[PDB]
Formats: sequence, structure tokens, C-alpha cells
Amino acid sequence: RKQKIAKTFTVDVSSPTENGVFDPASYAKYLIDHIKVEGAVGNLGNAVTVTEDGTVVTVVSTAKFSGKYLKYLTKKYLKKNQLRDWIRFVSTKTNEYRLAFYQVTPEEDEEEDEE
Amino acid sequence: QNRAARKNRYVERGSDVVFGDQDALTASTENGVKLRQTDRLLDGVADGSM
Amino acid sequence: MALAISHEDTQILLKDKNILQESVLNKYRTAGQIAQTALKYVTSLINDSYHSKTTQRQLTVPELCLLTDSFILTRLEQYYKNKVNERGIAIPTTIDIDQISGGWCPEIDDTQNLLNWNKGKDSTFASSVTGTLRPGDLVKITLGVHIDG
Amino acid sequence: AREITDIKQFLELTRRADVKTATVKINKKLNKAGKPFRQTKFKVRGSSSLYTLVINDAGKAKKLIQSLPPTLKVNRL
Amino acid sequence: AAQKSFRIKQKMAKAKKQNRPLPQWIRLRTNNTIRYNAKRRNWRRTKMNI
RNA sequence: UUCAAAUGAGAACUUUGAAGACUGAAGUGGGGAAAGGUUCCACGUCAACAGCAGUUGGACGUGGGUUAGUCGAUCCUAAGA
RNA sequence: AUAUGGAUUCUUCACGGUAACGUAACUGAAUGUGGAGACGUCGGCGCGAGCCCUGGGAGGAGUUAUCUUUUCUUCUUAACAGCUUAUCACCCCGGAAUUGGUUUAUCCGGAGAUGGGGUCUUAUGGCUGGAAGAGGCCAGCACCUUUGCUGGCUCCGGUGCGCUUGUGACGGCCCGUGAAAAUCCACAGGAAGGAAUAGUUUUCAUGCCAGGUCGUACUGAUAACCGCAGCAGGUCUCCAAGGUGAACAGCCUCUAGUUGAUAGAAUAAUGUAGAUAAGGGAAGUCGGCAAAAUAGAUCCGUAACUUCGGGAUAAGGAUUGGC
RNA sequence: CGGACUACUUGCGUGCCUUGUUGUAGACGGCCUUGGUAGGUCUCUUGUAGACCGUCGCUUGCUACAAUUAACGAUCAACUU
Ligand SMILES: [Mg+2]
Ligand SMILES: [Mg+2]
Ligand SMILES: [Mg+2]
Ligand SMILES: [Mg+2]
Ligand SMILES: [Mg+2]
Ligand SMILES: [Mg+2]
Ligand SMILES: [Mg+2]
Ligand SMILES: [Mg+2]
Ligand SMILES: [Mg+2]
Ligand SMILES: [Mg+2]
Ligand SMILES: [Mg+2]
Ligand SMILES: [Mg+2]
Ligand SMILES: [Mg+2]
Ligand SMILES: [Mg+2]
Ligand SMILES: [Mg+2]
Ligand SMILES: [Mg+2]
Ligand SMILES: [Mg+2]
Ligand SMILES: [Mg+2]
Ligand SMILES: [Mg+2]
Ligand SMILES: [Mg+2]
Ligand SMILES: [Mg+2]
Ligand SMILES: [Mg+2]
Ligand SMILES: [Mg+2]
Ligand SMILES: [Mg+2]
Ligand SMILES: [Mg+2]
Ligand SMILES: [Mg+2]
Ligand SMILES: [Mg+2]
Ligand SMILES: [Mg+2]
Ligand SMILES: [Mg+2]
Ligand SMILES: [Mg+2]
Ligand SMILES: [Mg+2]
Ligand SMILES: [Mg+2]
Repeated sequence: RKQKIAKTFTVDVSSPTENGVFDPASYAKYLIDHIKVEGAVGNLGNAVTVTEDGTVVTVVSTAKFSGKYLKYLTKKYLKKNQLRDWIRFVSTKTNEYRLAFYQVTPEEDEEEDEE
Repeated sequence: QNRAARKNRYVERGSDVVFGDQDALTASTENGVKLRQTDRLLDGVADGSM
Repeated sequence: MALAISHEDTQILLKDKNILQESVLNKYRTAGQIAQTALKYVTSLINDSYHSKTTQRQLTVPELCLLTDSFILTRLEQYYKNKVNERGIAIPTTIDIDQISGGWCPEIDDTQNLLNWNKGKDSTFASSVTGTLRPGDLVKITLGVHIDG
Repeated sequence: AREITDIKQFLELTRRADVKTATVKINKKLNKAGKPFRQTKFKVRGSSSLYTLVINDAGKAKKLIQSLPPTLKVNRL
Repeated sequence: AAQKSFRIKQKMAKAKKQNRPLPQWIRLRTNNTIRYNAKRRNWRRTKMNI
């Protein structure tokens, strides 16, 4: 009954924050006030803790916190800020994730030696 | 986007010099057959007038 | 992020060429010098093999074409690297005998095929059939070198 | 396809003079509970059957590989 | 019938080799009265009767 | 059944995309036995045929394609000849 | 075809178990027996497989106005080989009424039950080898060319009058008792040969060589077959998801497939295919023709007559949702 | 005097990976062998550390408690009325 394992989850936000369309402080605050634990919001009584260093958002949990739930909450935040259709949430290796841009083709850029 | 536009630039080749605005240099082949393919309808006639 | 790339499939000719400034003349002069040296080399091989005939077997037409082309590529390999896009042989080495006016450059794997295909004919084409020259022949040597067009 | 237990049987089988090929396959898996570990399978090709010797303890695998005959065309992975 | 005999397959092979229009060099002959193949066969038009 | 583009001299009917529907696993799905015999597939291509049309086709012209010691026949006997 | 290894023997042609029988082998001619091939249909019951349903985790996709730790999808394992695994059946000990054991279904026992200990067929399942190296799901790079590469993950469970199918042990039915031959094996027999420098073994293991002829594409039908046709006709069979529901009924959906059948505009009469109608209720007609009315399930109740088995869902009545 | 051309040929800076070798790492039956940890329990924030229980532990000699012997009490999963 002493299986109090402390799972860790890492999300890399560095590419959209460096390109200037994301905000990891607001993303972390969204996580603190929307993570559900035992069916209720704001019940984060030392069960999970999420921290933000400006490039990597880290969740450390000892409750029911699979990576599907983190993907679900991040997609909900991107929809709320209208960044769905532009940013996706992908897994690099196990429990390390990152925000990526969808594929975009460039413009023409051939008017009077513009490129 | 300016970086990607600078990367996808142009470069032209001698094939685009000498073969741009050019058709194929081979015949029509009105039955649409290959080079070593038989044409039993038109083998015996060897000029287009006939 | 990095955006994308494409294939684009269409283009046309470009500008500012065939004006004959110093770089164009340098390319023309380099191609001319390589061609002159190659002609001198193949002439010396024909003279060494047929007009001295020291002790051993003589060279044939496919071997002469192969050695001349490899000498051309070996000399051209150290000129105008990573500054022009295209180099190499413009006209391959052709050695013609009397009636043949153009287009004789047989490969090195076709000597037995030439013998088998012409077994039955007479001796009027025997220099081109076997590859060895005999006295009384006009031998035409043609080659060509290009640098960036 | 046959499974061999005796290592002396494996050596007298790989010295049969009608074999030509043997492969060593390394695959990494998990124990009963805790840890990963390497496992080496030795597959010698006969004329009618393929013989496999499975070594779990990776210490003596290197000794078998060193003491294998010098004529077979041994294939890694 | 996808499991046939050699006799049936032999007659099918002859009927396949007979299915051609007229060669065009035959029309150019001196006093030629053959203008078309009057014994042409088609699979949906008329049956072979084994 | 509808919209746009492409092709083409020409598009209610061809191709792709966007939509709306139907068969509903005792199917308008996936295989075979009798029978047919090249209809399969590619390239070219519209005089006749497809009871309107046609740039399309099971049409017209030229080719390609069916690989067995183990699947069948071949062997055995039945009613019978 | 053949060569080795092993096995056998100077007690010439093997040993071990009380036994049922066991094993890597363990001579066996003529002749004669035995088995397999080799078999109906229906009923319930047991087990196996595939499908269906379902819980954690690791990936991918969608929805997000508000809500949804959410909805969908991927997580697989062939023939063959080794070890093991069973209802039935059999062997040994023992001796049974206060009769016991026992199936859903009543059969078995001094011709030896219950009980204790064992042997066997391998249907079928498990674990290994085959085999992760395959296949699947994702993330990337050069993304220059009709050219080339590298990474991860592929893991653990649950349930059942479920569905389809294979199989076992039983049971019912008959004035019906539900093919044959090729082929293969075994037994009885004791001919003949054989061990000492050896014979038998290719029924034990390994090694060597060969396997001819003909068919094989596609449709199998509202367009590939037959009806004179690209004809609403005819023509043998296998696989078979979710919901509702007794249900392979009808109705809606997933996988796969199709969107074919001359079109455009209007809305006269008469038609074809359907519908509703006040008051009356067969007055209509040769004739209640046609339509209406009834209808599933639960509970109560049910006459004459009868070949006693039926008639019978007779007739008649009270009900049915959601939480 | 000559360079249009890289090639025409140091070191030694900054780094990539195989690293060859230790530094680091030392990831684990080794039984060198005492009161038990998921043992029954308790001060000990659990559990350890300590003990108590005098001996737990699937188990067994050791004989015993409605012995779950009149079974009243604690242990997981379908849809029928
Ligand atoms: Mg006839
Ligand atoms: Mg239409
Ligand atoms: Mg319908
Ligand atoms: Mg429908
Ligand atoms: Mg069915
Ligand atoms: Mg076709
Ligand atoms: Mg075509
Ligand atoms: Mg027409
Ligand atoms: Mg027309
Ligand atoms: Mg055709
Ligand atoms: Mg023995
Ligand atoms: Mg049955
Ligand atoms: Mg199979
Ligand atoms: Mg098989
Ligand atoms: Mg059936
Ligand atoms: Mg037998
Ligand atoms: Mg085939
Ligand atoms: Mg086929
Ligand atoms: Mg087919
Ligand atoms: Mg069918
Ligand atoms: Mg069909
Ligand atoms: Mg029909
Ligand atoms: Mg017909
Ligand atoms: Mg019809
Ligand atoms: Mg139901
Ligand atoms: Mg239904
Ligand atoms: Mg009325
Ligand atoms: Mg009346
Ligand atoms: Mg009346
Ligand atoms: Mg009247
Ligand atoms: Mg009526
Ligand atoms: Mg009555």
C-alpha cells in the first residue's frame, strides 16, 4: 500500500514562446485551476505540483494523472486561446512532450527582388 | 518566412536553357506503341502517304 | 519554426550571358587548352603504337577512346571546382576511318560482338571491325570540352 | 526448429562439418519483476533444422562467442 | 471455366489468334477485292459453341 | 441529387475536390461451382453501338499478363456402362 | 542410394514394472487373421476456438459557445517441433443393507460399489523454439534526383443462459437401423540368416540426390451465363458487426460498395398508388367485395361437443411510460 | 613582375560522435548470518527503530474454544422476478 510513486511530466513550450504567440505562465495557471483530482477542481492539496521556468512546464504528481489528461487540458487551453489549427501537442519520448507548429508553406516573395 | 523565401530561390539549369519551350524530339506513333513494340496493322506500309 | 520547400517543375532561360567579358574568356581559353592537350596526347599514343611499334601489342580504337576520355576528365577535375555548376566532356572521343564520316566510338565490351556481326563480310571495313590501323588510312580524331556551357 | 540446452551438445553440433552459418541475436527484455537484461540467442543452421541456444546471463555469452569455431560465417543481429 | 481441358484451351488459343482486322498492306495489292474481314468474331456478339 | 475547378471545339451525364443520401452483414460487401472465353490490365482513341448525351466504356486499334513434389485432375470404387 | 554415431549379442536376435503398460533403437519369409479407410437424424448438457462486450497504461485523430480525467482508433503471432495437459476406459489393494454412489435427463455395484493409489488415447489448451529480425502505430531528417537514412513504443487484465462453429459423453426414433473399393498398419506363424571381430539395423539420430504431364487471368449476374438484347424473368454454395426487440422480423448505424435508370418548366380534367372525413351505420351490391376494427406481453377466466387425446389464443375482463 | 584557380600539403583555438583507457559509474543470488518485512499487534505521525505477543508465518507434531459443529457472523461478480 506504500506505492506512492511520484510521476513526472515535461512539456516544452520554447518554440511558440520564442516565436511570440504563447505564454507559459498563463498555461501553468490554467493547469492549476483546471486539474481535477478526486472529481473536484482546486483539490490540489499536495497531490500534484506544476512549475514553469519559461521554457519547460513540469508536473509532478502522485495522483491519477495519465498523459492523455495533460494532452486533453492543453488542447482545451489552445482552443480557448484560438491556437488550434496552428499548434499541436506531440510526444518526443515517454512523458516528455512539446508544442509544435503545423506545416506552413511560405508566400510568393518574388516582387522586385523581395527575396 | 523571409528566411524560407530566401532559401527557396531559383537555380536554373542548362536543360532549362536548351529544352525549355521544346516538344519531344520523337515521332507521333499514332497507335501509341513503344519502340520495340509490334504494330501488325501498319508494319507493311512504310510511308505516311500510303 | 522552418516553413517548407517545393519542386516547382517550371523555369525558362536567363540574362547577362554571351557578352564575352574576362571570366567568359577565361572559361573558353581553359576549355581550349584542355582540348589541345588531349589531342596532343592521343596523337602521341597513335604515333607510339603505330609509327615506332617497339616490342609489344598495339592499342585499338576502344582503348584509345577510353584512355583519351579518362585523361580529359583527370585534367578537367582540378579546374573551376565549386565555382561553376557543370563541367565535363562536350563531344566524346571519336576516331573515324576512311568511309565513316561521323559517330565511331565503340565501347570496350563490343569487340567480340563486332567480330561476330561482321563475320561473313569482306575486308573493306576491317580497321573499324578489328580496331587495329593499317597503312594507308585517314584517321579522323574529334573531341570537345565544355566549362559551364 | 530445435532448442538446445547442453552447451557441449551445441559445440559438437556446431562442429558437424555440414553447417556453414550461425547467427548471434541480442535482444533486451525484462525479468520477473525489476530490471532490464540482455539475452543472446545462438542460431546454427543445419541442413534440415535450425538449432537455437538461449543464454540469459551475458557473462558466458562472450566466452561462447570467443570459443566459437573460426570457419562459420557468423552473422550479428 | 477456370478448370478446363487442353482441347478447350487449344481451340480458345486458335480463336484468340484469329481475332484481328485486315492488314493494311493487303489493300494496296493489284486487283484487290478484300475490303474487310468478313469472319470476325466477338465474345458478346456470337458464341463459339465449344 | 447539388456546387466549384480541370480537360476539351463543345460537359445534366468524364476526372478530382466539396456536400446530401442509399445498400444495412438472409448486402448494392468479399470468394467460388456450372457456363462464357480475354470480357482482366496498360497505352492510343470516337465513324458505328451504349432507345438523351458522351471528351466516357465490357465499344474501336496495338500490346502485356495465368510459374506448384504439398491446390486440383491424374488413382479408387458407386448407381451403372 | 548410401556412410557414420548409437542400440543389440560369446546366455546370439533388449530391458524395466504385481499389473494396466513404459522406452530412441530392440531380426522375422510363405501363409492366415484383425483394425483403420468406414458413415442416419433429432434433443439437451459439458468443453475449445473465433467474434461480441469491458478496465489501467503508452501513442495518434476529432469536439471544445457551455460541459465532458471526454469520443474514436493501434497494442498482433502461422504451419511445424520439444515438454506438459482429459471426459471415457483399464489395473492393484479392499470387501459393501442402517444399501451406497450419482446425471439437467436414473442408471450402476459379490460378474467386486464407495474409498485409497496408479496406467492410457492427445480432441484440445499452456510454456518454449519458429520470432521480432516480421507486421503495426507514431516522430523525424537530406526533404534537390525516377535517390537515400536514423529514432521510439508494440504492455498488463475481466466477464458470460451471449453469437457462430468444432468436438465429447449420453438420450429419443424406426415393419426406415442409415455405401464400396484402392490404400496403410498390426498380430499369429517360425522359413531363413546369423556375435567376436561380427550379422541386424536406414521402423533410433544425422548426412546425400530426385520429384514428370495438363489446369490456374476475370465475371459469376437489374451489363461478362441462358431467355434473338447491356431483357424488372431464371440459375448451386461459404463468411456475417452495434442498437431496439423473443428473434437471421421490420427500422437506424460501422467496415466495404454505389449514387446507376433521358432531362427542364408548370400544377387542367381523367387515371395509377395511397389517405382523411360531420350525423347515420350495410339502407349499397348477385354477394359486407374492399376497407375499418383486432393484434405483443403479464394476470384472471373460458361453453356445447368429443375418438378423452382435444376444442383452446375458445368467449370475456384488468393492465403496460419515466424516475 | 601574377594572379584569374583553392589545393596547392603547420600548429593551435571552438566543438560532434566511436570513444581505448581509467576518473566517475560500482547498476546485482553472492550468504561473511541474530528479535521477522506485505508476519499478529503496539509507543514509534504509518511501517521501520524497539519490542510485545512468550513463538506470528500456507504449514506441522502440541490440544484445543456457536472448532464458519447447528454455522446466526466476516470474503467477489451476471440479469430475472
Ligand atoms: Mg453453329
Ligand atoms: Mg444523371
Ligand atoms: Mg430502406
Ligand atoms: Mg439506411
Ligand atoms: Mg446466413
Ligand atoms: Mg477494363
Ligand atoms: Mg483508355
Ligand atoms: Mg446514344
Ligand atoms: Mg452522339
Ligand atoms: Mg480492347
Ligand atoms: Mg537399450
Ligand atoms: Mg449435439
Ligand atoms: Mg494456418
Ligand atoms: Mg498443415
Ligand atoms: Mg451451418
Ligand atoms: Mg494400427
Ligand atoms: Mg492463380
Ligand atoms: Mg484467381
Ligand atoms: Mg474472381
Ligand atoms: Mg455469389
Ligand atoms: Mg458477388
Ligand atoms: Mg435477376
Ligand atoms: Mg446472352
Ligand atoms: Mg434481367
Ligand atoms: Mg436485449
Ligand atoms: Mg435485427
Ligand atoms: Mg362518417
Ligand atoms: Mg346488406
Ligand atoms: Mg339489401
Ligand atoms: Mg337495393
Ligand atoms: Mg375483405
Ligand atoms: Mg370454436
